[PDB]
Amino acid sequence: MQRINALTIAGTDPSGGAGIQADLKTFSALGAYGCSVITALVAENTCGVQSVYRIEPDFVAAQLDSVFSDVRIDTTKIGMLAETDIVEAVAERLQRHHVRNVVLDTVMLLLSPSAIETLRVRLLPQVSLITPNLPEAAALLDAPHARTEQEMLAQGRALLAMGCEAVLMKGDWLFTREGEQRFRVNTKNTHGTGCTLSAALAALRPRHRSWGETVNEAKAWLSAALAQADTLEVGKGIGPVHHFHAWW
Amino acid sequence: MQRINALTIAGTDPSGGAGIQADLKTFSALGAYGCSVITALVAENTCGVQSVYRIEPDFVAAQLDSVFSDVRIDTTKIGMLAETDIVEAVAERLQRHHVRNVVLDTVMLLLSPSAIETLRVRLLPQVSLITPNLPEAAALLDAPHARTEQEMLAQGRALLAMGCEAVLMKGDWLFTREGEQRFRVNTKNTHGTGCTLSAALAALRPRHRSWGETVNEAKAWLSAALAQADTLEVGKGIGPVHHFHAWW
Repeated sequence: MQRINALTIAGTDPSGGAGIQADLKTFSALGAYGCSVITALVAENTCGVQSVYRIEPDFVAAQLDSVFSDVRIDTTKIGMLAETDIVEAVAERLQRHHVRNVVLDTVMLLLSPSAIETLRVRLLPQVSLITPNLPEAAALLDAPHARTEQEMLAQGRALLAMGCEAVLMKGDWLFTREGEQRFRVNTKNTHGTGCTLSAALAALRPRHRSWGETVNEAKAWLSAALAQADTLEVGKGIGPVHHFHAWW
Repeated sequence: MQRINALTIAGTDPSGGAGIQADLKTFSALGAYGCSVITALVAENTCGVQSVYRIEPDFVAAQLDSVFSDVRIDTTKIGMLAETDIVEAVAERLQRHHVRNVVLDTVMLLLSPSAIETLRVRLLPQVSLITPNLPEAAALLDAPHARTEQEMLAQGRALLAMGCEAVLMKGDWLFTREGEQRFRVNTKNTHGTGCTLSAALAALRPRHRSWGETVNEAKAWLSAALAQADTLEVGKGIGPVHHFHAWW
């Protein structure tokens, strides 16, 4: 297989189940060399977040430069952005280096109205695939939570018009200019699922013909990771999936 | 195989070849769930270091607490410590949680005389295995660079007396209370070799009877990683080894 370098721009999880830790494990497990720009540090746990430590947007930019000025990046996954200046810094470097295959996860359960505003205007026109759930989609569109399937489909299409090449609305429906495509969990250890799925979609995209195929393989792989989550021995709270279920 | 959780306490490398990025990949490639406490951030490259961003020792401690208060750690690798307060914070948590199988790499090419002083007094008595090269060993002992084999053996033994359970002097000689044991590179892409070897020794220790056996398997694995370093496509400078040579 051809060599693919994948980059993750996100926050950290010391317990190793989410954040760039999860992104990097996923890249690794799916045959991609991993790079990582840290946007924020967090003392995180399997029992929750203890505290967040912010990083100067300027150093995030410096990190972005160290990577893009030296390593060819074939796919990129974006997680926690934290604030307006970070969003701007990321969007700016993405544009400058013509970064393709950008998968944007929607970590905003939080971001200021200013940060969100910047995200939709500066970042969205640069993402290949965005992966929000219902609450996040409404927030990105500043619209009411989708009540029915039609409203949900309308939001998916609205996000495309905003610049996204594709949208994966998590209930799952995949949106593309072409049309829509429709897509269980038996474990409580689901910590980092969101980070992992978006990382998987990023790592696998270059190995497929379309988003439909990569979305299909990504979900199959994730289900397998969740199906092995209980065999791990980490934490007293909600454990992480098992990224290396296929290896050990 | 029994589940083993490995922790790395070190700095970062956005280009993914060294730091916790390398430690985490190595843990993953060797069958261990990885955790990571970040001691310092650095805009690093395959062409060198662009800049260093320091983290408050208090947040390093907070990170240590998020991990030790929730995840059972079976092995630990220590890299960049940066300053006195970080060294102290790490030593203190190591002692409090009776952390075993501590592999201490010697990242000091730099540390203030105060930091080094704190390291030998507070940290050394807690490490299972230290892995310095000649220049680093002399610095830790505040002694002249070893001129001959005898002087080198003397330094190894001196470091044991200082509290280290074992010493791996990289020229390689392994030192233990029992005695000594003696242990090529055909690639230019050696970025992160030091981080990788110490991470490998940490991840493999629990799967072996003694340090001699784990040192033997760790080196075999590393040589294989270096022998595949050229098949990767990252950077314009000195590339990293291929941590996943055995998988893809």
